[PDB]
Amino acid sequence: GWGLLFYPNNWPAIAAFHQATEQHGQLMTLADLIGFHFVRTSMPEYIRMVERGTLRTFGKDVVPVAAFFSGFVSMMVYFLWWFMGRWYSTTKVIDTI
Amino acid sequence: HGEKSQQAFLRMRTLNWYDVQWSKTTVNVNEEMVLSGKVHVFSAWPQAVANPRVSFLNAGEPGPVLVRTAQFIGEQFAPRSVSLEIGKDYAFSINLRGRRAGRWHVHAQINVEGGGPIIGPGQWIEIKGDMKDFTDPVTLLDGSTVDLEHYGISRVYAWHLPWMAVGAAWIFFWFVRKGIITSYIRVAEGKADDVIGDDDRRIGAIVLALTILATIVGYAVTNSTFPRTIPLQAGLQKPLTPIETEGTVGVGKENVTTELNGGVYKVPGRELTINVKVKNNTSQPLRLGEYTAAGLRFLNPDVFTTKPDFPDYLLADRGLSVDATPIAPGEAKEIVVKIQDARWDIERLSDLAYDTDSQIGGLLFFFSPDGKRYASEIGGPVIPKFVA
Amino acid sequence: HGEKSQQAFLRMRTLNWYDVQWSKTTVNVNEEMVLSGKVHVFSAWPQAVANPRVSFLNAGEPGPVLVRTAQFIGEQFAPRSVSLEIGKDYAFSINLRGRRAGRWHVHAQINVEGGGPIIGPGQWIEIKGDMKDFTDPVTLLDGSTVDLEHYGISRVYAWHLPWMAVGAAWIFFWFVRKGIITSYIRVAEGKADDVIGDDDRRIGAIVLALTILATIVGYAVTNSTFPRTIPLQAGLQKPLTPIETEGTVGVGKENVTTELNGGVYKVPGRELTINVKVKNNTSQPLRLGEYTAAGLRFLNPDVFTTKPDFPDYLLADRGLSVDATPIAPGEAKEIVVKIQDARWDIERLSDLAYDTDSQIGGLLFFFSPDGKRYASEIGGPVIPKFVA
Amino acid sequence: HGEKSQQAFLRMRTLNWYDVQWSKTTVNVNEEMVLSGKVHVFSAWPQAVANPRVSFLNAGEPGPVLVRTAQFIGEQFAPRSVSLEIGKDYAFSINLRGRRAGRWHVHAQINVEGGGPIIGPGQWIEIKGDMKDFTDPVTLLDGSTVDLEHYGISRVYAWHLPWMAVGAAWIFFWFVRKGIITSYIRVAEGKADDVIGDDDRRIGAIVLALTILATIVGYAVTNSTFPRTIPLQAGLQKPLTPIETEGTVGVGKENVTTELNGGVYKVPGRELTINVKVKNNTSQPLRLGEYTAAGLRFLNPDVFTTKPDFPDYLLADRGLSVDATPIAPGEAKEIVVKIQDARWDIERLSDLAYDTDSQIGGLLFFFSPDGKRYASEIGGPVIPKFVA
Ligand SMILES: CCCCCC(=O)OC[C@H](COP(=O)(O)OCC[N+](C)(C)C)OC(=O)CCCCC
Ligand SMILES: CCCCCC(=O)OC[C@H](COP(=O)(O)OCC[N+](C)(C)C)OC(=O)CCCCC
Ligand SMILES: CCCCCCCCCC
Ligand SMILES: CCCCCCCCCC
Ligand SMILES: [Cu+2]
Ligand SMILES: [Cu+2]
Ligand SMILES: [Cu+2]
Repeated sequence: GWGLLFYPNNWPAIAAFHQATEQHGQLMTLADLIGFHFVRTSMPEYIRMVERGTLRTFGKDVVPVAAFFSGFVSMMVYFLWWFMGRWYSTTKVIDTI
Repeated sequence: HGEKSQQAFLRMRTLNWYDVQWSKTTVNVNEEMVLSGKVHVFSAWPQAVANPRVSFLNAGEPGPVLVRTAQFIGEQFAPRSVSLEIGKDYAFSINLRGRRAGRWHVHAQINVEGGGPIIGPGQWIEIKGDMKDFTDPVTLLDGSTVDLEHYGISRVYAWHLPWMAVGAAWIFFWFVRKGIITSYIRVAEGKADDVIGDDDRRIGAIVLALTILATIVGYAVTNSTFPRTIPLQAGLQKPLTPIETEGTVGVGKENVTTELNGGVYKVPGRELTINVKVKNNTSQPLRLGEYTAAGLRFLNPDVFTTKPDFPDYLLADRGLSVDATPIAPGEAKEIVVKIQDARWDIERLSDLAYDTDSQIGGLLFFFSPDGKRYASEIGGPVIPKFVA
Repeated sequence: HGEKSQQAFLRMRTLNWYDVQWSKTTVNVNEEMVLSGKVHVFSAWPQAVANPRVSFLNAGEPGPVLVRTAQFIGEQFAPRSVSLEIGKDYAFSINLRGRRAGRWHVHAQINVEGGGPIIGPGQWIEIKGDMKDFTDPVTLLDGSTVDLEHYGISRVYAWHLPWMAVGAAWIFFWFVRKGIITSYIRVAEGKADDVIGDDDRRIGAIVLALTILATIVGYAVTNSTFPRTIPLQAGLQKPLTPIETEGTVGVGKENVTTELNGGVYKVPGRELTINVKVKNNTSQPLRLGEYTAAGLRFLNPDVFTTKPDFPDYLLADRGLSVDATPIAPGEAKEIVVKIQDARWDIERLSDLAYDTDSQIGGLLFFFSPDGKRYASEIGGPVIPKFVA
Repeated sequence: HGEKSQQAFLRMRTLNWYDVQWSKTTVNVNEEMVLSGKVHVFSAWPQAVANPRVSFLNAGEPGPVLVRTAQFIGEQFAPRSVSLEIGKDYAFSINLRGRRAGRWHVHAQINVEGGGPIIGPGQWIEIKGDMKDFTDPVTLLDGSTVDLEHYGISRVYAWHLPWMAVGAAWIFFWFVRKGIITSYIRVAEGKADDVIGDDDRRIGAIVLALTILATIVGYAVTNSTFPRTIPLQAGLQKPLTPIETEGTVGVGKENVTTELNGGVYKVPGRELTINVKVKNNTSQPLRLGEYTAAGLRFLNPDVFTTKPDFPDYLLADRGLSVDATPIAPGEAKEIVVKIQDARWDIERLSDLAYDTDSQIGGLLFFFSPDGKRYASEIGGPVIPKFVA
């Protein structure tokens, strides 16, 4: 649920920026326009590492697929980091360092 | 503004900026200024810098002091990454808009995917007015107009701050109901069951149900508003159309073709005695008038009688030694060019000795008796002259 | 058959299929049918899909219901991967052979190495007969003829099944000689030496010697048979030869050159009002007659008087609005094209709003007063029209 | 010298060496010999070998028996990596200098970044003299001349050996002051404090201060000497200029264009009956006279009346069967070429059956009634003939 609840609980804050706008005969989102307007020096467009399309995505399920994927990869990470937090809670005292 | 620290041979052998102009030097808030120019992609693209096959046009400025309303390169609107072909020339133009009062140094900049930033000429822009008077504004597909300076921030606050408050309230509730030391001692004394046990679990489940309800209600409510949204638009653009006039080295039946046959740069110093084999190839008597290395316009004093309008830190009106002799037409001869100006050392191009490839690059500009200008790409190894 | 789920802009901006034909709709077992056509590689190849530099021609069918006896692309026999150059047109042909009785939807398909499958037009093929009557057959280098449906299976069984039986016998021998519970208890009671100890090791070494002997004997025996074998033949093929007639956009002195200047697609709906700047460039009065997006043949009702022979699910005889006015020759004018058909929504091309790049692509076909056809590649951004 | 073990189809379909010459067969110490030639990059570059976009020209010899003073390829001095474009022809020349007395087999070699070494023709070079008489020498920028055979070695010794001696002295000092067994027992008996404790730490700190002082003094002293140094010069060179005469397959208005239509190589044997479709395209009656596969010059006995001066292990004066009929001009006809020589099997080109791609490659040379030579690239699949 930590993964499946990420997008739904973030949608209220980012939906307003996904409204479509027309810029010089081209479709652009409000978020894309905001990023394009307020110039960042060392942040080109090509590095965005976002969903740029793919030939075996089957439409209308990109977000459900991603949310589930983060859902169970979290279980591995949750397990590892729970035990890492256990280790960081150690009271062991070593004789010499 | 940090182009001085970049390596010299990479600066002069990746992009050759020319015809760079700033529409206005002093601008007001909400007033539009256009930064345009042409860029030549060096034929001998360095191995260190990746191919310009994926690149982005940008305005080099200290933050969003000027809002970019639109930018074009290769006769295309380019809000996303574009492809630059090696050896071609491209025309770019950026429509800026004043946002922050002050004096800012605004550069023309292109970023290569595997190379990094390439900084072109920069000019000081004076901006007058107040920040609070700034409005973009932009229009939506439905026809409504919004102000990107303030739009959407209220909704983001109204969704984020209440949840942070809820989390803080949850933490403080569990901290005051059960103390830290008290609950730790309780757990350590074996009884880690009277520290947390229903009715505590009932409070937890009530909180979870309310949170899920708010998330579902919030998701549904924000779906009634903005019922038609689109995903982020991303991806490399279609191939650009290079410049074809006149030339624009590499285009047209009439063009100068130059080849470097050795050079000498005084280290430390400011001289660059380069031997250039000029084939002129064209029809009108041509005389060398300008050498743009990394944007630095070294203009030949004779041809360039009037000093042009260009940022002083790059405009060097002392690109001396051409031949004082029109070379064209049809004649292939070797001329000696003696680039010498303090800017060559200021912009720190004299640091070519520190680089791992002692090679120069840039554009050579030849002019007719009339105003016709012919561009030629020059580049090759040069030899340092170690002065004591 | 799953091309509907693929993203629209990737489908219409990677490969543009045209002239796709199926030799026979109804075929018998062991009867040959040929699926041929031409494919155009879009000039603005998307960044999402890797370069078609490594690609494979394939027949899209539900399993080997039709056996592929040979396939050609670019005037080359192509059983291995081939290279497709961006912007070129290639002719392909696949020689299929009926194997399984039924009604199958057979597509033309090309797979890109880093992109995946690209599915072309598909046609229903009726296959009559029985599976057991199917024989390929193929001929060896020595001249002998074998039937690939059954060849080699007997040898594989005769080598694999006896070894599985031997392994099962070994397991059961050690399981009955020493029990599981019995040997576990014996080992746990310290005496893990009377559970396994020579003569047990002698039986093990006899088994190993026999196994090695059988492997050596089996290897030598299967070397007497098939004494001359070759390694698997693999590797990218030599570059293909594109189409040169007539055109075949991009070839010949006579060609139409179109450029999109904005478009509107109703979401949800089926319309696509695209403004096309047509330069006609050719010699005979040309009139738009067809628009193949992802194989969907949207034919202009006027020019295409007779509805052609093409899978109904793609053949839309309602590509309306050209101008009802021959544009050629020499004239460059802007025409308004109104693509509208239910197939545009059935094939989920209307789902372009869901994609991360609202851009269309495809081929525009113009026709002379006679039957001469001129192809032009169209593509660019379009703007969705959100309707109730 | 190990080119025999390389795969045949990779050898014959990557680089086609021709016009390879050695200036001198017998050379003295400190005497210069030039190894030059031309290389053709096969159009159908194999997928197994990476692109020749990054490649290095080298002299294949058993160690530095011959010192390379300079090498050129593509009309460029090439001490660093260069780019080879697929389908082009390049001229190379290496200036060698005798260093070690003996008889050495010196090859021409080009290395591809992702492919590895490609070995060209090799010739036996006899070197007379003594090693101790060898001097390069080279000149510095300041004008001083040094001998690279011995320069800098004394300084390297004088800096390295004393530090190794210091380390050995430190180890022996601590080993004799405290024994190994003695200190181990002392540490194990709890008292690991009287084994190391000031004044021991004082000695350690004195050693460290002296070492730091020597490093700083050594660094400063070696900065007074050689006050002007440069970093290592590295990087891919500018694009090369291919050959344009005459042709040089792929260049000029006059050229032969050949296409393989099947071949048969006897395994085991030495024959290669290849069916070649020759279009001659040129103006003078042309007759096939030579086939360079992997450097192996299979010369047609008729045209090549005089056997030339090429390494015997590659020079096969039995490239029989052309047609004994001048084919040019304007006529496109199919000729049968029967390559047969023991060298085809000695050089393990007959091992093409072992390769994963039974495909041949190389260059076909046609000659006029006069000495004019026209080159054509031949390549394609061949079928092995399994004989007893
Ligand atoms: C439900 C799986 C429990 C795995 C932990 C366990 O049984 O102990 C094994 C080992 C040794 O733990 P030990 O010293 O026995 O301490 C017991 C206390 N816990 C259970 C917190 C490790 O614990 C770890 O270091 C974590 C291994 C899994 C993540 C990589
Ligand atoms: C988790 C409970 C609250 C959200 C319930 C809902 O209707 O959202 C599911 C819906 C499922 O996606 P779908 O309707 O297929 O596509 C909508 C895509 N967006 C959100 C970008 C418009 O939206 C999501 O993508 C959120 C992540 C998955 C949570 C189960
Ligand atoms: C369980 C119902 C699935 C609805 C269509 C597919 C959505 C993506 C889920 C992985
Ligand atoms: C960052 C975690 C490293 C391990 C912590 C100490 C482990 C104690 C083992 C008892
Ligand atoms: Cu600056
Ligand atoms: Cu189908
Ligand atoms: Cu050798």
